Amino acid sequence: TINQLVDSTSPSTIGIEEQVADITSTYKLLSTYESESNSFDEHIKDLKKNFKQSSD
Amino acid sequence: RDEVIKKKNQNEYYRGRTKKLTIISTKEDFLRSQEILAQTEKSVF
Repeated sequence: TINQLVDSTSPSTIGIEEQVADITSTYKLLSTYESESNSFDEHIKDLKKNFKQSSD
Repeated sequence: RDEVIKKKNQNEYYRGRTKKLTIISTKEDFLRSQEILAQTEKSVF
């Protein structure tokens, strides 16, 4: 999307700052979701280890 | 991306307004009339 955004956008036309900012927020949100899932998996691993130790 | 390729092709309507295009006749037509002005009279007729 970045490459094609450079490819298409007319350098004489301004108004891409809002597009880039919105996709910036979107990608930060998506990276946040990925990080949430990563920490969720890490918490799952630690929780599983602790639960197994306590149950045993 | 597909529309990117299409719009790059539309920039290659560079030939689209460049290759298709005024004064070649204009420069020469002057020479045609200027040469023919000395050639030519209704008063004589």
